Amino acid sequence: AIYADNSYSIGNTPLVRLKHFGHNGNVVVKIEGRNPSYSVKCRIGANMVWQAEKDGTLTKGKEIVDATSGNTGIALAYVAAARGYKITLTAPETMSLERKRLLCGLGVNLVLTEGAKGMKGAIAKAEEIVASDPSRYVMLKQFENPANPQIHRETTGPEIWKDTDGKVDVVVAGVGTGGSITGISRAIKLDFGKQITSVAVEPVESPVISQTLAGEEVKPGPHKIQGIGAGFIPKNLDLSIIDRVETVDSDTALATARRLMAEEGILAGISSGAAVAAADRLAKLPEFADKLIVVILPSASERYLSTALF
Amino acid sequence: AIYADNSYSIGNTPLVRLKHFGHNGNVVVKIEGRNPSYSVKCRIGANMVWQAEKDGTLTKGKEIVDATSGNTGIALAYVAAARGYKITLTAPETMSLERKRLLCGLGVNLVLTEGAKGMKGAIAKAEEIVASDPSRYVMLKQFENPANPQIHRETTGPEIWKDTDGKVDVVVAGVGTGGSITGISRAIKLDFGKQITSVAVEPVESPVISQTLAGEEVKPGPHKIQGIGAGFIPKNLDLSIIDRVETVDSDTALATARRLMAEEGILAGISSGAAVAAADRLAKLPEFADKLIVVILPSASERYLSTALF
Repeated sequence: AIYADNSYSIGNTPLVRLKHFGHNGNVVVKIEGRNPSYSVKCRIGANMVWQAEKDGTLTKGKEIVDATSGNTGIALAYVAAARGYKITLTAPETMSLERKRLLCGLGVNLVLTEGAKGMKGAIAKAEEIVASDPSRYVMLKQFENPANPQIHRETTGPEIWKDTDGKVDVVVAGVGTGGSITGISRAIKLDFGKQITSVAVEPVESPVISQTLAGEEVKPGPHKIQGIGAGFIPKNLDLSIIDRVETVDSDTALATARRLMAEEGILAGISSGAAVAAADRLAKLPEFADKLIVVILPSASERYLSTALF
Repeated sequence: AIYADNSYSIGNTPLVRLKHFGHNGNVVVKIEGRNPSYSVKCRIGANMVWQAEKDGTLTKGKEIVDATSGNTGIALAYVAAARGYKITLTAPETMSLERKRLLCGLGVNLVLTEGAKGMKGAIAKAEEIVASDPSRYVMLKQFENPANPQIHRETTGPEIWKDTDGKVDVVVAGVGTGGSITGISRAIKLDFGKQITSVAVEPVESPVISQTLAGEEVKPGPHKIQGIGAGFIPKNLDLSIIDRVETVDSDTALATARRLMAEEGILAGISSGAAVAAADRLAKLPEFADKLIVVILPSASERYLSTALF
C-alpha cells in the first residue's frame, strides 16, 4: 500500500534470469540497484536508523554522524531526510564532486577532511565530532552494527527464498561490510532450514578473507571494484556461514558489468560484475549445473559513469 | 518469482506519503524512478516491443529504429538488449555525452545527426533509415503507439488502485506522450468504475493543452521541465479523460524537485517536481482536503545531475 516515508520503501527487488551467463539458466540475479538510493545500502541506512530509534539512542533531536566510503552515506542521507534527522557525514577531499553535491542536495552537513591519509582522517573526524558532545551525536557504524545484517535476514533473505519458492541452492555475494551474505545466509540456512552454499566474493587484489581462512599472511591492496574489498575482515562478516570464497580481478569485474548492460540489459556497477563473474565460474562447473544460483547485484550503473565503468 | 529478462521486471513501483506537501497527508507519490532505466518509460519500451512481437511486426531478426528525446531511448535500448534486438536510435549533436555513452554501452547503434534544426532531423533520419528497407526496420512511435497507454492501463493504473485499495480520488500526471495519464485514467475510470479527477500537468511556458481546451491560439515555447511539454497535443493524449489541466513553471518544478530530496528523501527529476507542485496546489484547496491525491513521479534524480537540477 502506502509508505509513511521513503525509508519504508526499501527492498522487494527483482530476481532476473541471465541468458548469457551460467548453464541453461542456473544463474539468476537479484537487482539491488532497484532501490531508493540505487543500491543495497538503503536497506541498512533504513534499519540502522530504525533500530537506533527502537533502542532510544536516536531521539527526536539528535544528529547522525558517520564517515562513508560512498553508497552508505547516500542511504543514511536519504533516510535522515525522509525521517527528519540532522546528519553530518565526513569525507576527505578525495571525493567525487558529483557525490559531494548529491549528499549536499540531500541536506547533509558535509565534513571535508584532508585527503592525504585517506579515510582514516574523516572517520577519526567522525568520532572526533561525536567526541565533542556524545549526547548530541550518534554514530551508526555499518561495519559492526548488527542492524546491518539483521535487515538482510529480515528482508533480502526471505525475498530470495520467497521468489525462488525455496529452491535457491547457492548464493553469491561480494563482501564489503559482510552484512549481505551474513543476513541472507542465516535467513536461508537457519530460519528456512536449507543448507545452501554461501559464496563470498572479494578482489584478487585484496584477498583478505581467502588469505585468512587459509592461514596465509594477510596482504590487502588497491583495487577498482567499488563497494567491496574493505581490506580487512569486517565484524559483520560471519565466516561461520561462508562456504566458499571466490576472488575476481577488477578488469573482469568491469568487463562483466559492461557485458550485463550490452547483453542482458541490466545496468549495474563494477561490484555487480564482480559477483556475476564469480557465480558464472561456479555455474559452469558440472557440480553446480542442476543447482539454482542467486547472485546479489549490489548497485545500479548510473552512479559509476565517470570513474572507469564508462 | 523470477523474470525471464529485465523487460518483465517493470512496474510495481511504490506509493509514498509526502510530509511537507499536501494537507494532513492527502498527497502520496508513485515513484516511477524505481524502475529499470530509472523512469516510467521502461513500461512503454517493454510493451511497445512486446506488442510488436504479438503482431508479427517485430521478428527474430529485425532492427528497432527510433529517434528519442531521452528516457524512451534508454528504455528501448535496455529492452532490446534484454530481448536481443538490434536497435538504431537517432539523435542530433545536441546530445548529452553521458547520454550518448549510456546508449552506446547499451549496444545502441547510435545515429548522430546535425543539431541545427533540432530533433526534426534525427526523427526524419529515423524514417529515412526505415525508408531504405522497411522490411529491415520497425519504428515504434511512442507518441501514437497505443501499446504505450495500454501498459499503464494494464499495470500502472491497477497498481495505483490496488495500493490505495480503491480510495484514490485524484491522479496528477505531467504529459509528455500522454500515455501515462491516459492508461491510468481509463484503468481507474472505466475498468475500476470510479469517477476520479484526472489532472494533466504541463509547463506554463508551453501550455498547449490548456490553450487548446480553451480555444486559444496555441503557442508552444521553450522550457526546462525535462520529460514533458512536447509542444503539441500527442495522439496518446486522450483529452476525453482529462478533468483538469494544471500549469507549472520550470523554476518551481526545480525548487519542488530539490525540495523532495532535501525534505522527503525522494530523489526525482525536474518533471516530478512539476507534478508535485501541481498536486500540492490542489491538495491545499478545501475542496480536495478529504480526497486522496496520487501524483506520478516520472523519473529518478541521478540522470539530471549535470544540466540544471544540480
